Amino acid sequence: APSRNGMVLKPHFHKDWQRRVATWFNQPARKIRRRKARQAKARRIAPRPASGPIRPIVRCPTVRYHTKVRAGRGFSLEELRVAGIHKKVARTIGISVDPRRRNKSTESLQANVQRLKEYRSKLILFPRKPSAPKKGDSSAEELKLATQLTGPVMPVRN
Amino acid sequence: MKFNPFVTSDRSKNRKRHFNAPSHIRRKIMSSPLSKELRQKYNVRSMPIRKDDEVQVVRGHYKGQQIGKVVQVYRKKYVIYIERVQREKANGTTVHVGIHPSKVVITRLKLDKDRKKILERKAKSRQVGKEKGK
Amino acid sequence: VSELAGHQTSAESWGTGRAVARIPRVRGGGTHRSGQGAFGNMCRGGRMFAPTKTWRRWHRRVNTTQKRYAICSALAASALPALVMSKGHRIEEVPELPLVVEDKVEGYKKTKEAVLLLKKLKAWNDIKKVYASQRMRAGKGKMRNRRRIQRRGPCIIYNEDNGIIKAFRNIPGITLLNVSKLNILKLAPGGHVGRFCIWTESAFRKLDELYGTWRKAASLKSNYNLPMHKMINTDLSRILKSPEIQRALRAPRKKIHRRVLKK
RNA sequence: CGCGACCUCAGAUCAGACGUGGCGACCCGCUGAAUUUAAGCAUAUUAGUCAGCGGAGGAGAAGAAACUAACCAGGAUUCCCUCAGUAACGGCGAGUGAACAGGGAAGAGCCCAGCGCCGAAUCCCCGCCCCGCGGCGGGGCGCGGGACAUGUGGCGUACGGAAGACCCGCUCCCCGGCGCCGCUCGUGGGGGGCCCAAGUCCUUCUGAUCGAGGCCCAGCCCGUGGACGGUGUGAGGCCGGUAGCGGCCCCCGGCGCGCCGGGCCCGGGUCUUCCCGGAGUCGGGUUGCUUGGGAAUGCAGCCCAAAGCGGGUGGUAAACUCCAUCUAAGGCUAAAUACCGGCACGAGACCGAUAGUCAACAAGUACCGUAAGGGAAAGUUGAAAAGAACUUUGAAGAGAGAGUUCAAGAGGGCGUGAAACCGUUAAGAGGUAAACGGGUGGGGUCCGCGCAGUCCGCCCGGAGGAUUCAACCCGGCGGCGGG
RNA sequence: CGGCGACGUCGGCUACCCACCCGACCCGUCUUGAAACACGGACCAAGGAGUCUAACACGUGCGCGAGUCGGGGGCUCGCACGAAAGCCGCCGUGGCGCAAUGAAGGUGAAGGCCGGCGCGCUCGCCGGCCGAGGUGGGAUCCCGAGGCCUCUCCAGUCCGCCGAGGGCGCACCACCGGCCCGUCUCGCCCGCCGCGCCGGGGAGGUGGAGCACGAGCGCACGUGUUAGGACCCGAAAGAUG
RNA sequence: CGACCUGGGUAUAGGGGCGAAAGACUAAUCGAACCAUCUAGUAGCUGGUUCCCUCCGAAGUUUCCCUCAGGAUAGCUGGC
RNA sequence: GCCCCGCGGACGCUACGCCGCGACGAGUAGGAGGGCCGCUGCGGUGAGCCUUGAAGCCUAGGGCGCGGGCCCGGGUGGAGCCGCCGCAGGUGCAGAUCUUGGUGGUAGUAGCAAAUAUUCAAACGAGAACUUUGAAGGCCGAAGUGGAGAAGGGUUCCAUG
RNA sequence: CGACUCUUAGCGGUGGAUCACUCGGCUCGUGCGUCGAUGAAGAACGCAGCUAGCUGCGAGAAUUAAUGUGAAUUGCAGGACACAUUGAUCAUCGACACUUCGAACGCACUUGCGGCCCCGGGUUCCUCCCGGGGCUACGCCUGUCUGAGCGUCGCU
Ligand SMILES: [Mg+2]
Ligand SMILES: [Mg+2]
Ligand SMILES: [Mg+2]
Ligand SMILES: [Mg+2]
Ligand SMILES: [Mg+2]
Ligand SMILES: [Mg+2]
Ligand SMILES: [Mg+2]
Ligand SMILES: [Mg+2]
Ligand SMILES: [Mg+2]
Ligand SMILES: [Mg+2]
Ligand SMILES: [Mg+2]
Ligand SMILES: [Mg+2]
Ligand SMILES: [Mg+2]
Ligand SMILES: [Mg+2]
Ligand SMILES: [Mg+2]
Ligand SMILES: [Mg+2]
Ligand SMILES: [Mg+2]
Ligand SMILES: [Mg+2]
Ligand SMILES: [Mg+2]
Ligand SMILES: [Mg+2]
Ligand SMILES: [Mg+2]
Ligand SMILES: [Mg+2]
Ligand SMILES: [Mg+2]
Ligand SMILES: [Mg+2]
Ligand SMILES: [Mg+2]
Ligand SMILES: [Mg+2]
Ligand SMILES: [Mg+2]
Ligand SMILES: [Mg+2]
Ligand SMILES: [Mg+2]
Ligand SMILES: [Mg+2]
Ligand SMILES: [Mg+2]
Ligand SMILES: [Mg+2]
Ligand SMILES: [Mg+2]
Ligand SMILES: [Mg+2]
Ligand SMILES: [Mg+2]
Ligand SMILES: [Mg+2]
Ligand SMILES: [Mg+2]
Ligand SMILES: [Mg+2]
Ligand SMILES: [Mg+2]
Ligand SMILES: [Mg+2]
Ligand SMILES: [Mg+2]
Ligand SMILES: [Mg+2]
Ligand SMILES: [Mg+2]
Ligand SMILES: [Mg+2]
Ligand SMILES: [Mg+2]
Ligand SMILES: [Mg+2]
Ligand SMILES: [Mg+2]
Ligand SMILES: [Mg+2]
Ligand SMILES: [Mg+2]
Ligand SMILES: [Mg+2]
Ligand SMILES: [Mg+2]
Ligand SMILES: [Mg+2]
Ligand SMILES: [Mg+2]
Ligand SMILES: [Mg+2]
Ligand SMILES: [Mg+2]
Ligand SMILES: [Mg+2]
Ligand SMILES: [Mg+2]
Ligand SMILES: [Mg+2]
Ligand SMILES: [Mg+2]
Ligand SMILES: [Mg+2]
Ligand SMILES: [Mg+2]
Ligand SMILES: [Mg+2]
Ligand SMILES: [Mg+2]
Ligand SMILES: [Mg+2]
Repeated sequence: APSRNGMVLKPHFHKDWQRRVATWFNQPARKIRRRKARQAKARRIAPRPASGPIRPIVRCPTVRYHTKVRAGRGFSLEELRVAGIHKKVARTIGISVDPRRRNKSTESLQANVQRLKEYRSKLILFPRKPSAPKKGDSSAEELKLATQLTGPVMPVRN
Repeated sequence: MKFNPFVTSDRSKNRKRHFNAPSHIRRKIMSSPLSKELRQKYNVRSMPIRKDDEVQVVRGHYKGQQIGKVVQVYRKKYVIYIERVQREKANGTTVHVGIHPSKVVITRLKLDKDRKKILERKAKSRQVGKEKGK
Repeated sequence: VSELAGHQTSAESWGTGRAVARIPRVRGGGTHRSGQGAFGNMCRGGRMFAPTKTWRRWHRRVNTTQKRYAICSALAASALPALVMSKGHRIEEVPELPLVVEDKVEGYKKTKEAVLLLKKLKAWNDIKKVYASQRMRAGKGKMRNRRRIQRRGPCIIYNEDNGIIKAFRNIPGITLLNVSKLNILKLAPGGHVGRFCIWTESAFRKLDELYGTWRKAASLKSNYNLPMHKMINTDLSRILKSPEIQRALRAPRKKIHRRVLKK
């Protein structure tokens, strides 16, 4: 019964909730587990950049968020074409193609091609046979600059 | 302080393992300290007890210097019987009083190939530990 | 408790024509349990009243500003000498109670030289008080793995660990702290402020960048500055015997006027 | 009126394999209530839940848009925060109730059919020997059998693809062991075994000590070890352990190059010429269930039943016309996520034998019931059995001595040993049942080591002693003050 | 001021027993009314009943404050404690607050004074300043005529106390104006890339959980409601196998 | 000597059986068996609801309700 | 004339404390405050207590407190326990035809009454109304209190002790 | 004075509270995440010098081998056990073994009744009996063999 004055409340507790009560006592344990999984993954791909491929710049798709920009799923085939690389060697290098994204604006197209060309200039490529450098790089950069990048490959800012 | 996460410090777990430990682990439990001259001739601080080794008692009612020979290791009851560590029950007969191997001290080893080998292993391990902590 | 405790029975409530209480009784007929009362908080073998659940809200979140507030308060109280003494820390031959040392002690490696440092620094009476304080607990904690209890000793608050934890860590009562990550549960052990602390020079210099002065903010907390005082001079005796207050007062009434007897 | 070939079937203790059943905490597919709430009750709610049935795996399901959206657009699935108790559903009552965007965890993409080209290029089985065995393949040989043109393989799948020229780049893959690496990262990669500091020092307490004092030089000794357990009590140093990129010995693994062994052989841009898709399915009507989905969210039955610049979607039914977005009716897929079963561990502001599991113990046992099923009670001698020899009474149980023990005022259901109830002793009392509240009195048990009764500040007198009192001088230290 | 004090006595109201006088029916419960011929209670031990979660509401305490809050995630030697703690800031996404109103398209909270001029028309043109209006109460504070003195007088030097009156008026209350949104009634102007079935404005009433120099957010505790077994025990029933 | 009595074997199972019909019988249970689960089902009704002092201290009336053994509301109370 | 022959002059004020004055004091349901009332565990603190005796229990012993309760003495016992500041509850019993366990009065009471019946002697034996043997008197009376089986029981069968 | 009854105290019973203990639970967390026709889960019946339960095991039956370990097990007995011409016990477990039911598999659930092929005995090839061994369930897949059809055809 309502006492004097208050909200009309509707608690959704009519449905045998305390079998499907879910607790979070394993939250520190799963944080430790994810942390050591990230560490294991990084030292497995030890020279590769520790977080995944480079992601593109992506405009958020609503009049609430279409002033901001964020990392997207992947680069598209048109801007891969203008960058001048093949859509399979791109994923072997670390570029994260996404084929189903379109480009309806040359400004976003040119921004992502410039970003792609910048990454390609920034990339150090190891040779296949280390005694026989076919077309990869010179041993100077291969020795001094073989360091793992932590965090996202070049991040997306507003 | 213990830090190894796989070894427990639970009192009930430690008591349970101590009480139903198997026989070779019970032997390792029922190890006993050596005398100082024995330690000096060897380099070993303690030793698992044996059937036919002389020993003397340092605690309790039968404390003394009488070097009695061990006659029984009752690992079931975690006790040992020595030659003259006895009491006379009502019948006039005598029974061995059992005491603890952590409350005796070994004065002469029943020596054979395996005991020379394990004394060598213990002394060698203490020597490698000393040269490491040089 | 277990969610099935007291409820794996199948007891029925036996009607009301029989001259027994209407509690649910164990159904059967061949054992002691047969016809005994079940399910109730008052029955032997039933379930407790309101069985405790795991989703009991064990944890409590505190505002970061208040946790930092509590840290700053405990640090100031550690600086004050009467408050450390009042925790009972045996500081009488210590010189300069905010006690700061070199970094060779951060480079220490052995318990012998750590104990020697504490003897030379005159904290060994606090350590001996801890040793004398070691005794058994009273109650069920002994069965529940807390046999032995003892006092708290000083904290060592370092900046780098080059063996200092291992050089310590065996002397009883000694808590190592690492100034960058500071814990109120170890700076105010019972909820009481005033624990004895020994600092290194690197940690003692890092403090002023960890929490900032008032003229500048902290450089390692980003948005944090020290809380302000509500009373800048906490000296009531000085303020009340100051001549301005004394000039503004009136004269005291020190004559007690007890009840007259009505003749 | 025979002999073949195929098709469609049958038989076999034919040669070789595979399925069944269990468990079910989590997962998937169905089926699916009523108690309850609505202060009645029927729709609603409970609830797509319990019960029921089937099928799995270490996860499963899902999953690379016939998507969201309407923006300057995003971009598989799963999970968390938020959206949000909101849009919406609802005797619009009670109640119910998502999604997108955004921030994160994780992050991975692919393969057929069809359309076409290549002398079926393809696959299975059986013998020969060679190179191997240790989850059994490599290639060669067979004028050896079968599958298969009623379509196997290679290219190739919506992000387009194929074939000719023209130009450019000569660019380098996979699988098996040998050998030793890297000595194989949280430092060993994993499993197993065996070890590794320092008091039983001196004196005392005790039944026993792990108790209590002490141990020159800052000092018993070690400490990267002062967790814990045992041991006649409370033990860093008695013992096992504990700490340590501490040691030693076996077995297994992922691993880099010098081989050998086998295969495996051309990629990209320009133009030209071609080729392009899943049907009793979509969709429509109707019915039933379902959903927040409301003039149909999904699913299913029945009927009707497509198209190819088509089809689907664009949260109000319909027509016309623009635009946006995807490409259904085929298939695979790790991670992040779940886990009251199991194997093995660790911990706890939890319970402490009427509690905590039903179960600390010969517990799902004894016992009950025809059966489905129901289901207890029950821990503690002592440090050590040293568990009471022997004498004596009794037929014995049971006693009396004696003996062990620190203790039997611990004697095999034996720690402590309450209350109810009872026996005996002592004291008191007693015809309005006892008991009770106030107020006295009498008796008794114990207590006041009750029983000559204070203490102590000043000065007076006596009789003793002894440094030395004041005052100076020297040294030290504090407090206060100093333009 | 008196008496008496060790193998006999002094004190001990509290404690055990007994005696007498007065008073006194057995508790719990429901009930207008219980000693009741109302029910439960032979006795004793032990167990035995408002709890926890979620959501609100108000009160209180603490921190920050027009903001507040990391709760999810991530970064930190090798994880005794530590499953803790610390940190992030281009991790503040987001929540709640900072703006309301309307069913919705939508719209969306500052006035006065001084000057000139139309027609200073109940009112535009520009310019100048000031900055949430006014009235009545209003804790506190400010000025304050005049007073109160000193061995004593003459001319002022310093501060002290009382003080009639006056002044600015906090919070808050009452009222009166104003402003925003919805909706009526009346009426005339203005704007343009689209001269429109366009857009904007005024006056006067009314509906609003509004504004009118912010008060919130987070945490903690209490109390009260609620949904959950829901203070504990209790049906006759219903359903599935 | 009969629509007779009786053993064993078989068959019918819970809104079902079986009944020369009494709602009889269906394992001491029958106007719907037993067993487990849903389930600690719901109860405006009965009973109970555990330490001490201090301070304040009621109502049985108003209106509405498928309401009359109940609630909401206003009064009466307490606390800040 | 800055005191002095002197060098001196009680207690107090845990300010959440102490002191003064005046008025007042019923209480169910209920509300609120205080609790140096009580229970169990946690963080601190008591250089706390304890085998020269902890907890628990008993007490014609001594006391305190309005009370909740608490302290001390004596006995018993034989290993742990408490005080203060905070923290947290499965935290206080006379009731519930409460639950489990135990024990009373009743009460040495009701009862040991269906089917006709026993008696004498001996033996064994510590011990004989009841065992065994002998003698007598009786009963079942062949639709049996007799001799065998089926279901069911599961060793009850038989010797010895 | 008895007795009887009531109260209090001491002692002694009855009874098993209290306290202290804890090889047990409960709760949370972690890593693994594995059953079966090559016979599982479960059941039955056996097995020890003295052994009923519990536990372990399977006619090799409170266990064999092997490997680590290194002198016991223990309530009593027994005889082993040079510890190098080789080792008690315990642990590990990779070799071997593993009765009868049970998805349970020749049929059937009675320890009932078979069938086929080998081996040995009685035979003194000839099979009659006895013992032993190997097969003998259902569904399904690929291949093989044997077939059926007035199903569709070819050569007469
Ligand atoms: Mg229980
Ligand atoms: Mg206790
Ligand atoms: Mg076959
Ligand atoms: Mg209802
Ligand atoms: Mg109702
Ligand atoms: Mg009804
Ligand atoms: Mg189910
Ligand atoms: Mg299956
Ligand atoms: Mg899958
Ligand atoms: Mg799939
Ligand atoms: Mg909200
Ligand atoms: Mg629903
Ligand atoms: Mg990531
Ligand atoms: Mg093909
Ligand atoms: Mg596709
Ligand atoms: Mg040692
Ligand atoms: Mg010990
Ligand atoms: Mg120890
Ligand atoms: Mg180690
Ligand atoms: Mg529409
Ligand atoms: Mg007990
Ligand atoms: Mg129990
Ligand atoms: Mg039980
Ligand atoms: Mg059980
Ligand atoms: Mg005793
Ligand atoms: Mg005793
Ligand atoms: Mg006893
Ligand atoms: Mg008595
Ligand atoms: Mg009543
Ligand atoms: Mg009533
Ligand atoms: Mg009445
Ligand atoms: Mg009454
Ligand atoms: Mg009457
Ligand atoms: Mg009644
Ligand atoms: Mg009664
Ligand atoms: Mg009762
Ligand atoms: Mg109780
Ligand atoms: Mg944290
Ligand atoms: Mg914000
Ligand atoms: Mg924002
Ligand atoms: Mg005003
Ligand atoms: Mg107004
Ligand atoms: Mg309220
Ligand atoms: Mg209830
Ligand atoms: Mg409730
Ligand atoms: Mg019930
Ligand atoms: Mg019904
Ligand atoms: Mg029925
Ligand atoms: Mg009738
Ligand atoms: Mg019947
Ligand atoms: Mg009947
Ligand atoms: Mg009163
Ligand atoms: Mg005592
Ligand atoms: Mg309780
Ligand atoms: Mg009671
Ligand atoms: Mg009561
Ligand atoms: Mg009689
Ligand atoms: Mg009679
Ligand atoms: Mg006759
Ligand atoms: Mg007969
Ligand atoms: Mg007694
Ligand atoms: Mg063997
Ligand atoms: Mg048969
Ligand atoms: Mg034919």
